[PDB]
Amino acid sequence: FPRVKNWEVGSITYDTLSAQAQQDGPCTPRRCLGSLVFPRAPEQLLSQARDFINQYYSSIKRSGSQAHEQRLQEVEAEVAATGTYQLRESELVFGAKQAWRNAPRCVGRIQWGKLQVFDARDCRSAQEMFTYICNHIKYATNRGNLRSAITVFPQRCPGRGDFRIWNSQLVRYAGYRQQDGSVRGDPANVEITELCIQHGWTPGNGRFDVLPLLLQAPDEPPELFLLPPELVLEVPLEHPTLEWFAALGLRWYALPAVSNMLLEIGGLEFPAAPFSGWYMSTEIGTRNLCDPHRYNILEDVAVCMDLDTRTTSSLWKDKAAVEINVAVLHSYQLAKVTIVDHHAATASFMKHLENEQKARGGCPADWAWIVPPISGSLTPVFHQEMVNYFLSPAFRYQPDPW
Amino acid sequence: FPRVKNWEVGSITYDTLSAQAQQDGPCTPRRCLGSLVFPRPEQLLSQARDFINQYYSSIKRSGSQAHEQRLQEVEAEVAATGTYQLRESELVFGAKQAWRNAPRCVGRIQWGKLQVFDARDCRSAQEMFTYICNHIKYATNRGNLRSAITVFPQRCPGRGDFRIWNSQLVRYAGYRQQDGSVRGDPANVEITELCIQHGWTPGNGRFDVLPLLLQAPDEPPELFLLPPELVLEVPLEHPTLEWFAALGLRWYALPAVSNMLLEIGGLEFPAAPFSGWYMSTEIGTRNLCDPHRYNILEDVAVCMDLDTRTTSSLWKDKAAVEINVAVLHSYQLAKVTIVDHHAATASFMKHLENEQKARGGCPADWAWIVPPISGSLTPVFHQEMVNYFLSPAFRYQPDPW
Ligand code: HEM
Ligand code: HEM
Ligand SMILES: Cc1cc(N)nc(CCCN2CCN(C)CC2)c1
Ligand SMILES: Cc1cc(N)nc(CCCN2CCN(C)CC2)c1
Ligand SMILES: C[C@H](O)[C@H](O)[C@H]1CNc2nc(N)[nH]c(=O)c2N1
Ligand SMILES: C[C@H](O)[C@H](O)[C@H]1CNc2nc(N)[nH]c(=O)c2N1
Ligand SMILES: [Cl-]
Ligand SMILES: [Cl-]
Ligand SMILES: [Gd]
Ligand SMILES: [Gd]
Ligand SMILES: [Zn+2]
Repeated sequence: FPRVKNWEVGSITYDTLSAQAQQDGPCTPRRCLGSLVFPRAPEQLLSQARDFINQYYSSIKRSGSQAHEQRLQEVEAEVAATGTYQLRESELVFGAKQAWRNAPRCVGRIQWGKLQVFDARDCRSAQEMFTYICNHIKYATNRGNLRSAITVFPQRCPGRGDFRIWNSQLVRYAGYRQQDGSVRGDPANVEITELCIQHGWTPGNGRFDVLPLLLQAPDEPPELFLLPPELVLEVPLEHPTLEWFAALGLRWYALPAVSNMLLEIGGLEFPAAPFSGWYMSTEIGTRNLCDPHRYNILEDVAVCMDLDTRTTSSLWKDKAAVEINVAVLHSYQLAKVTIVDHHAATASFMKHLENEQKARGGCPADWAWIVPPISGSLTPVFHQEMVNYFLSPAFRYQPDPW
Repeated sequence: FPRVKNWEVGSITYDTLSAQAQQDGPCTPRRCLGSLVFPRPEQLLSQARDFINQYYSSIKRSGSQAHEQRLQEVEAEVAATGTYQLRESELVFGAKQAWRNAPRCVGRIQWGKLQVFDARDCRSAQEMFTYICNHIKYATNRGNLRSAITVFPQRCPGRGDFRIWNSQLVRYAGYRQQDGSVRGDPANVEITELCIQHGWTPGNGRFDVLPLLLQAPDEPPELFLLPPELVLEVPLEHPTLEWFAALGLRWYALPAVSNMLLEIGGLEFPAAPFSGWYMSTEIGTRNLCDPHRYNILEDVAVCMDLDTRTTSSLWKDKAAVEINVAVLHSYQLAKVTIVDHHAATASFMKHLENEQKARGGCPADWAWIVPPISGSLTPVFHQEMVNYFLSPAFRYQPDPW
């Protein structure tokens, strides 16, 4: 079992939980590929099902009881009879929480037990799908006191196509290829913008235009649905002492809601199961606004700050990024929208690792995604060695449906 | 062949060089251990043969006379003596390759410019000290630093090793108290009490340069006191925060690692110090601000009158940036070579491109190439990397006590 050191304190633990990792990752003893963003039959369905059922019955202090073996035989009979099986409602709640608990690139997992699970497995159409989604956004936003939630749409099954949300998040800003070479709005979203237009959306031409939703019912082309503006809570960005910062016209939205990942529970697959929490400020301040391939505002802010941008050693990039993050935090706090800074988030992740060490003997964590993109070694996770592996239930990436 | 993408630009390459990985890393399909710092008879000919072909292809002299010739003498030298000796040029070439192959080094754009001091006829701790002193004075060069490595004799059976007990050639002391805690550098508490054990009269300050403990084969170590005028140091001030000078902070000019083992063509040099110049985050961010190092972050923030009562004021981030500003400013004012993390990472991206065309890839350790402040503001953050182990190499090694 791997030995893990914390270099700030001197602590040493052993991740015995990793030895239970079932699915494989991209590394070998030849070469480590940890830094890559996207690394990647009835009896095999059965073995995954059996394991998750074991997991659930372990969690309810009923391992090896009547009910436990009853459910095991029940599932196999249903796989033999139908090729698949159905989760009970409590099993679904537990599986959705474990999937979050198990996600190695999430720093906010101290919250994994507090998750509101909406069961939309009866969903019938794209129109019902949209109504479920609007209710999700409304509950999670909660006027700025954000609540963690996931809505689970019907599972993959033989004979019918998948439900899919084509959008990568429920809230995204348009990216319009410009007259010259530039992009207006969010360059990360040029493709989905083009698909929405191709599917009859009338584009805008601002930098923060909220995209419509493309929703796919089984064996249907996607359908366009506009989000009511009063559903999408946004935060204008201002800076507590740089009064010109407001004149940049920057905004960001309250709700981070990932909508293109696949939820896996006991071999069953839910290709449509959007989940949401609340932001950590560096995702907005550092990545979304300062990435050269995103809004790329860093130089314009530094010039406005009167910094000397002709030489790297003045650290003008670092200084302007810090104030952009201050602005994000101040603005969300002013608007009373939940937000966590990278210092508080990494410190609560440290409690999560200690909680998880006692509970399960380890915790899967992807160091490069856990450590914030600014001020890395100022946070305690920097000095924590970590073991990255795949547990199930899980949220996995999947191909775009176009 | 691993697909490698740059997410800033969208470019793709393939790492065909990863195929040659001699030693195996710590990762398995089951789990990744990339974030761990240190992981937990005639087959000398295989590694020697392979290194010789490496030398001769590099000089465009594969499959010719001198190449054929040199393959035989290494064959006969081992047959007679059980080991072999490197030609001076090969020792040079193998030292530059080990640097070139170091996955955690972001300064490798410089790998071709390395001064190799051959101390292989060393015979006592006294000779060591004079070698190490020539190196230090040459590498320091009055603040215009020059990369350098001194190579002491190769290990051989039945006889002890040459070992430098200090982790670097310049280290500040770390002193315990009537209450346990540390004055000076906490990273050096162990060697500090080793030096005191072997007779060094300890100082009282937070920046006392330690004495050297040099160890010739089969004789216990011997204290050596560096000439104070040979240890170039930079007092730390800030361009606009006039009180910063008063904090009394300093750092030394020469980063010179003296505890790693150099392996070339199957030969092992447990004592082979190498030196370059600092990247400024090493001093300003890790050495001065790590909680287990000098841990000065709150003291600077108090002096800047920052709100240390809430983490969301980002007072830690602001104080850290100014500490790095003070490091860069002080080193440049003193005309001592230093490079900031933006310049350094941008040169590394050029290194990657050079290495792609020349060797088909480059072993890089993402967690160590990305700087410890402002990570995603540098281009290496957005570059996928592949980590693997090529020879010649620098490796870590046990402590000689
Ligand atoms: C409640 C507060 C939460 C915080 C502060 C938080 C924070 C984060 C951050 C900073 C990342 C890295 C994302 C990036 O850099 O792009 C991440 C990734 C992730 N989070 Fe969390 N998260 C929260 C809630 C949730 C919830 C409720 C779920 C699922 C039920 C979840 C599942 C995931 C997954 C699957 C990823 C990796 C997906 C990806 O971005 O590639 N998170 N989280
Ligand atoms: C010339 C300017 C150089 C710069 C700016 C530089 C910079 C760095 C930095 C920032 C690290 C990260 C280590 C840490 O964060 O603790 C590193 C590691 C390393 N460097 Fe370089 N370096 C230089 C020259 C050299 C030379 C000349 C050699 C050997 C001949 C070398 C060999 C290594 C090795 C083996 C490591 C990883 C092992 C370790 O120290 O932990 N470097 N370097
Ligand atoms: C639920 C949740 C909360 C949070 N605070 N953050 C996230 C991640 C945002 C998605 N990321 C965007 C960039 N990248 C393409 C990977 C996907 C999710
Ligand atoms: C040659 C060189 C140049 C440079 N600029 N930096 C270094 C790294 C200094 C040692 N570090 C900190 C201690 N750590 C255990 C080993 C790595 C080396
Ligand atoms: C190439 C590199 O792995 C990539 O840019 C990663 C690095 N770490 C990250 N970490 C987080 N949290 N989010 C990211 O998007 C990334 N991107
Ligand atoms: C735990 C973690 O792997 C460890 O602190 C590493 C991370 N990255 C690093 N990167 C550099 N350059 N130097 C270091 O000492 C470390 N430490
Ligand atoms: Cl986002
Ligand atoms: Cl150092
Ligand atoms: Gd102002
Ligand atoms: Gd004052
Ligand atoms: Zn790995």
